[PDB]
Amino acid sequence: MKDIAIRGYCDRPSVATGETIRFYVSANETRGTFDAELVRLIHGDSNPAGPGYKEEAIKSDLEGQYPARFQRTQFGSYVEVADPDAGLQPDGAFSVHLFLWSTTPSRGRQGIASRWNDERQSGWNLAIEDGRVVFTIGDGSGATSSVVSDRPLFQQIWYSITGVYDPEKKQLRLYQKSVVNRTNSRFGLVVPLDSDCAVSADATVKAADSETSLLIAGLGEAAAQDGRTWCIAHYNGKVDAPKIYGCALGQDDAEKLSRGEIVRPISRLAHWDFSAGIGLNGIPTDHVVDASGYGHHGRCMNQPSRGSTGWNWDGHEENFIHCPEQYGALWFHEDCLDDCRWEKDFEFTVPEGLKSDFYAVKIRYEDTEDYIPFFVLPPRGTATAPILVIASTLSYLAYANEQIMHKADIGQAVAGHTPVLNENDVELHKNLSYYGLSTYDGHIDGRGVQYTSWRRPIMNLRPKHRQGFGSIWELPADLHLIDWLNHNGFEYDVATEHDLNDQGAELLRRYKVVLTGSHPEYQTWANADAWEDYLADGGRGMYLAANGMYWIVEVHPEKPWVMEVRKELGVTAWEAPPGEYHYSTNGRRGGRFRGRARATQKIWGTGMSSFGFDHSGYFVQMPDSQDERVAWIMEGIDPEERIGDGGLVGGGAGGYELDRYDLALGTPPNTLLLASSVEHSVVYTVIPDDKAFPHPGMNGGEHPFVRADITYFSTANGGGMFATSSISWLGSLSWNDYDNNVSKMTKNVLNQFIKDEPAPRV
Amino acid sequence: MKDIAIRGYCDRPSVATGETIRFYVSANETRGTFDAELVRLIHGDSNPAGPGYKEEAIKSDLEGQYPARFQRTQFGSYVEVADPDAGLQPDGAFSVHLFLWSTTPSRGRQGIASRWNDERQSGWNLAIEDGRVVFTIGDGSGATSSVVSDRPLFQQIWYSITGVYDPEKKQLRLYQKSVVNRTNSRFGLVVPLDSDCAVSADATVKAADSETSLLIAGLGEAAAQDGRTWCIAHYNGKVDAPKIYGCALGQDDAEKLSRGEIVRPISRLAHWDFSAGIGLNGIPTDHVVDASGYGHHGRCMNQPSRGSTGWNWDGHEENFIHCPEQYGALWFHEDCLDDCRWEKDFEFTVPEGLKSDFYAVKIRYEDTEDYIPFFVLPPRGTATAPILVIASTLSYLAYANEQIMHKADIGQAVAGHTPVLNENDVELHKNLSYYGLSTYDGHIDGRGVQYTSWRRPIMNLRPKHRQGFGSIWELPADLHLIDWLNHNGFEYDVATEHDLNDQGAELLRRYKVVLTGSHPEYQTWANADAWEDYLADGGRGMYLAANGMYWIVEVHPEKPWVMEVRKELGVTAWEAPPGEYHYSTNGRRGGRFRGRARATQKIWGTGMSSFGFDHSGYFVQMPDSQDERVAWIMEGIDPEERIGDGGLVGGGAGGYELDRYDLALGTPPNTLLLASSVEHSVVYTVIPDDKAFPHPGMNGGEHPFVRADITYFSTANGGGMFATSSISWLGSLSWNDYDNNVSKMTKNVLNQFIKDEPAPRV
Amino acid sequence: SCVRDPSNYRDRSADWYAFYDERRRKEIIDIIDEHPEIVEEHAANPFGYRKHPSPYLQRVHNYFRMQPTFGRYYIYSEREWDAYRIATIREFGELPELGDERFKTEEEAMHAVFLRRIEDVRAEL
Amino acid sequence: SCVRDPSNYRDRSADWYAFYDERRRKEIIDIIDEHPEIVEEHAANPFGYRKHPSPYLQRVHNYFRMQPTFGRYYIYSEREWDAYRIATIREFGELPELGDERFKTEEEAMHAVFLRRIEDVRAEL
Ligand SMILES: [Fe+3]
Ligand SMILES: [Fe+3]
Repeated sequence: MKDIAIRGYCDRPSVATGETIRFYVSANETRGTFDAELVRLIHGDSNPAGPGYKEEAIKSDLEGQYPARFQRTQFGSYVEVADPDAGLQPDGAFSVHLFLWSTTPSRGRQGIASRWNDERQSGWNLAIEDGRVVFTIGDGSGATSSVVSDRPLFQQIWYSITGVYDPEKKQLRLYQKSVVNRTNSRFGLVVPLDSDCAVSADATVKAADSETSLLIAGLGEAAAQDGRTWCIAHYNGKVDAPKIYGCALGQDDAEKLSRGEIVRPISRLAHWDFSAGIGLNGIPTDHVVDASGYGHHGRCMNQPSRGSTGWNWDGHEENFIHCPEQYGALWFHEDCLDDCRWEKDFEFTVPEGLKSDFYAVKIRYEDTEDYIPFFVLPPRGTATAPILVIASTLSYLAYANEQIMHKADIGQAVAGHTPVLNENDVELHKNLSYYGLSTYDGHIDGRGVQYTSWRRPIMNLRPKHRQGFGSIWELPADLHLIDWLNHNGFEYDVATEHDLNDQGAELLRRYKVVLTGSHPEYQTWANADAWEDYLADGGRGMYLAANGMYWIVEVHPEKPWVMEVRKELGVTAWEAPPGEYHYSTNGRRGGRFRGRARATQKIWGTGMSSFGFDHSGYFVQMPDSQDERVAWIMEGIDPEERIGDGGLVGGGAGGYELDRYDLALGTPPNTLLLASSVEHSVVYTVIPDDKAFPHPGMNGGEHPFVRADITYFSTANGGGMFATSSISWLGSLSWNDYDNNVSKMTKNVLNQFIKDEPAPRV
Repeated sequence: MKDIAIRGYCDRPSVATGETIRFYVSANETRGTFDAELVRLIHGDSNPAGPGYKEEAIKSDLEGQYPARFQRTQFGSYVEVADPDAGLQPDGAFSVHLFLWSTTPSRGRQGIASRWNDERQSGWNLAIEDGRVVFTIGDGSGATSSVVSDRPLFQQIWYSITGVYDPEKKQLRLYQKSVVNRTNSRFGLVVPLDSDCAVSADATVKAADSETSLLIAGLGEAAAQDGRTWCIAHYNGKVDAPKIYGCALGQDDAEKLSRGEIVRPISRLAHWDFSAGIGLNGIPTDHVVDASGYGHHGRCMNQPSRGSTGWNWDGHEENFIHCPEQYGALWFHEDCLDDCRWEKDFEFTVPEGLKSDFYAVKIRYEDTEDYIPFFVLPPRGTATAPILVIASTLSYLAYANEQIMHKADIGQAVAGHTPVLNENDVELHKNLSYYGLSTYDGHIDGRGVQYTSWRRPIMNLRPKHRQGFGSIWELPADLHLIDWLNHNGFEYDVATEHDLNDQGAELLRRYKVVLTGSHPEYQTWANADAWEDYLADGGRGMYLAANGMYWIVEVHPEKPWVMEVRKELGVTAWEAPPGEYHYSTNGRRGGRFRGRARATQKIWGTGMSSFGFDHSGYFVQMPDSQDERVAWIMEGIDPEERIGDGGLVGGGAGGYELDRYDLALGTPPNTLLLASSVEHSVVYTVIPDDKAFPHPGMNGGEHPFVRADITYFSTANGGGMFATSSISWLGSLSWNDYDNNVSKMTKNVLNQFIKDEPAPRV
Repeated sequence: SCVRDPSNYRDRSADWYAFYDERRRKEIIDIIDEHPEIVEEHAANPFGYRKHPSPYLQRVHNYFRMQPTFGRYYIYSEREWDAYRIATIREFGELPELGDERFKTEEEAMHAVFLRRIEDVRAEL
Repeated sequence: SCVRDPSNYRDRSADWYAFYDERRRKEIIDIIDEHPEIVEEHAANPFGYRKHPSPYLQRVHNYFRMQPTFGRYYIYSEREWDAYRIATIREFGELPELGDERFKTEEEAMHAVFLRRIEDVRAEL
């Protein structure tokens, strides 16, 4: 009922002194102006039990009035080949062949391969229309000639399709042939499949130059303007080895083509090997090679899934870098989005005296306001404070525009209560094509989202946002710490996980202590290495979260604003295709950190144990808390006092997600266990892994894994590591007007780490 | 209470007419005679609610009396290198270097590498003694000289060890250096480790020829008469690149060896590359190459874990066939066993008129009896009946000598009741080293047992055996079908899953119908292909079980009696090592059939859904029941009746494990769903896979996945596939003296499948 | 050979789900009827904060909380901390259906959704 | 630098598990006392066959059935279908410790384990 009327995004998450960040805005319609302003974020939790929302206006060269315009967003993934000279519209006979794997065969008109202008009905398209493969040509007069398949496509079955325009016979032809093997299709060789056919129809028009780009997985909407061809009628599923011949092919050739032969190669006008480019570093590029040698190279748009099982995949090798010949398929989705591709409305260059911190561009337009958050770093190669706070921007991308409560059947089961959503969750659902999906949702065709991009308006990034799990979630939740820091006078710097992945341990080493966000769930291998190296040589860390360093993640080297992640298991009932676990951006296996022998315990001291969101618990102290060696941590904290009863996140300092101490998974031997959390309902759940096999009673209050452990361990050169192991830890800082055990405990550690003296040994 | 006094095994599961099978027997004391006779197995379940135990005596050449001797069994895995010429016992200086990874550093004395005679105390050994690495040499007088490590071994940390004998200095020297990286050891680079040392002690004795074999992961027991060097003092953990030098190494040489350098290569007397032999089909061999060029090749004994993470494994590649130089480790376990290596007591050449069927050698000796089951085939290349029953021998091996209720804490929780064990279980726990472990038990190490041998006494193979899940399991439970077939007078051959694997679909094609056992959980890839090709071309199947074709399995090409299986997840809390998922016997990925796009639904119609063993349920008919296309399946059954309310396995025809219909996983489209099961308690569990993410209420009676689906689909050329989707289906055949729905349905189908007319289409 | 048109074949598991859900809806209405105290238990503390839900209340939660999202209820924050309403998920691209009444707290709206999911099932019987 | 001898470093998750088992044992005994009807419910049908355990009885089972194997009980078939005894698991290579009384059926033996397990937790308090 309330209407979000404007939204924006920036081109990059972090900017240091001297660098430039660009801002993009789109109003519901083009009229009036909006106001822009720079504000420093401080606290986003309007919960009345806490300190309420806080920000500060900063004078900036960017504030002012700007024309408000609507910016069209290109949605869905596809491949685009430039063809100004109309080379791919041969004046004579021609044929099109490809391999097909349709996931939404009945979801209305979908373009498989086209060089087609839909406004003039000109060119040629291969499309699914009414659940059938149709080959169509047009002359720009509005009349068309079509040949329609005899057998409707079966979902997720591999087909070889051949479309032929034969002007000699004034005839169109279509050759559909099913090429299912033991392992490439939904079902196997048992079922007696009659889905082959050869059909002909009369050709009553010439094919005309459509003046558009050639497309895979879509149709050109209208005559290209300024070079942009808009893609409509998005196809869902895979395409493999699409090629165009400069002659009409016959039954014989379509036969050979369906078995993998490259018939009449000299006559190929263009041939796209989607696997060309696969190396031991994967295929970290959008480039699409024209294997025919003709230079008609394409380009992936909106990150279709690369490194995907092809028509010939037989299952002997599951890593695409070791068998590219069987991974020549691209997986297209109508809801992919790697870049809104808007025109920038203004830009900003960080001036000298601007403190490193959390920032946003505040936008006012009519009776709506939007926040475009970004981050400011210190001048390159320097630090401006002793504390460094890592903004969990890899995790922000993972949950970017999450819509779990709208798409996941068990969404509320996991939450432990009917979720409380807001205006932002209604906007995502009305206009998905403006915002895109997260890695926790599924594509429309029931497959996990494995790419997520910063160059889009990310609504759950706004500080005043509240998330369905019970309160706030990621960036807003991290503002709990940013408020506690600023309230207690701590001078700190800020860097994103993207920056950690860029600079490595050299960044961390400029600080006495590095603080984690509330939920650093997603990390790059380089981030792991940087933390390990920093801590091993005198660094000091504070892991104020849980479920941190759980998923291995990669930053697209060609598109630093895209992140890739492939997961075995998700809340939404999306499939994890069998041979597609390895990342296209580095070729590595990825997945759970524990699975690559880098469990979180190995670096921060504790690792993922369970999750649950009906409410949070408190910490009861353990024997190690009265050890004289840690008396500095337990300052004004009586040994009988509960730690963290009460808070803005579920009402307790230990909940939402809980990490635990485990020697077998890498906890350093010299780790002390100061306290563990209690009061977890059966809503708290354990993820089945090699340590705990599923059985009745694998839930809170019934299994000893379901707790959070407060740990500390020392390292060489006066280093040390402190973990609270609860997402909701930072939610309890402000409790009782900052007079609580969770504040005293965190302060105790922080004051010790910023001291010019070694973290206490052991 | 009472004492199992004798046990035996045979060399192979099945023999055809004219072939020989050998039998091996071991009594508690070498004294007296035992008796043996041949029996046809019919019914094993003694359940008084059922038809009781039944066997038939068969006149045979093998029946008679035999000397009862005790055969000592060589337990534990290791590497043996024959050295009859004392080449690996130098009379001058020498040095030994290796990388180790100890998983039981405090578990007594363990030989890491030795050419040692423990009886005379002669030779040299590198061993863990009292939690420290120790280098020792003896002359045979009983006196020895030892250098002992200053730093006790940390569990699961990689170390470089260099033992030196420097006679020119009358000195023993030991160099220990830890070589942990981000990914190869229990914990990582953060812990400030200090487990490095270089110690020396005085050498008062010379090293003498031990007249034994050189060993890795053990010590020679005594003078190797007969050429057999008995191995004792077993090592648990990994060894990588052991080598012997013919001179006295120094500090810098140990330093270089720890970084992987092959110092002073020509001085090498022997150097074992455990990775040599790894190809694209794995390393399917016990052979160990001598990389020094000196001919000292080794032999793996009792199947240690090959294809295992090495000292230099950094995690960039997880498939050993693609990075041999980082998989140069062997993982040894004190409780390995691939062959009892007993002396045969008697054999048996299958005579002409002997029917194909379930057989066993009945052994009487004092107050005890033992059965040695095996299977008789029809003459090679022929069939002697229209029905073929596939004995689940691959699954019998997976559960071979299971001790779940003795090792798995959650064992009873999964069972849904306190387990009821017997003398055969008490015997496994008391004399473990005669029997070995199953793939469901963990090694003492805490790693899953990934190899299981048929050449051992498999106690849970005996027909009178009852299993801790509540009734009976695998082979005895399969006799439920044998009895029903005999009671109704059906004529049938038998074959093992080993035979299917060897003969392919050519075997199935000799039969109108092929029947499954009660639980064909484990299958080779070739077996799946055989079924798929058989059903695609008129074969007719009966999947009278659940959880079939769940785990991909392989048969060791050198040791057809050994089976390899690597599971991501098991009952006992054994860690699945990070980079060791690929099978050593074929290099393929293996694991879950579903994960290789070959889920049970693609072949037999239904697939793993849930498990639970407190009791069984019954089937209620579904709308497809009253369909006329399957009137023949339902002929004698009333549309209102329950199906299978009552039985010997949990009291119901649908229980223990349940498979379900699922199009997304490969169920053929023309499948009909005849009935589903009900009355499953919270004990029934769901394995979280990509379609069932864990949440509260993922158990029986609260989630719609917990049911078994009775399905049927026709195939080309008169074929067809019937599935009941419940492990306890066969346990309900004899209920109420064979007068019940479970019998009627199975008979209706079978009668229809063995007719000389196509199975009804759909 | 024999399998030709994909529209001639339906996901036949819907036959089972329709029967499970029917049998399972009756199981829930009967639990409510024989343990009417759980409605009070929920209204007093819908989060279970420091007083975990009873086994029978949890059994009810386990059915409602796992239903398909289409047609499902969530709570919509009209003005946070002052006005909440009951939203019904509709197809992608559509706005939710909003119940008429406004509730002053999250807890109050949670119990309203609980009470309505119960009335909804009584209607289908 | 500091981490030198592996015996100086115990597994400190044992401190948590000790505290957990204590709180969890009290929870069970107070469940048995607050709902004494469940002891009879188990005696009548330990398998739960056709009468699934009540939610409170299952919570007791969930604790007992997941306990460490060493020192745990199983049911030894001395004479199958005629005499069963309560076996206590000891180290590998050892006979189980055997109870004195013999039971005629597994159902009776299973409830005997149930009662003895309750008696054992009472004694540890
Ligand atoms: Fe997450
Ligand atoms: Fe199994």
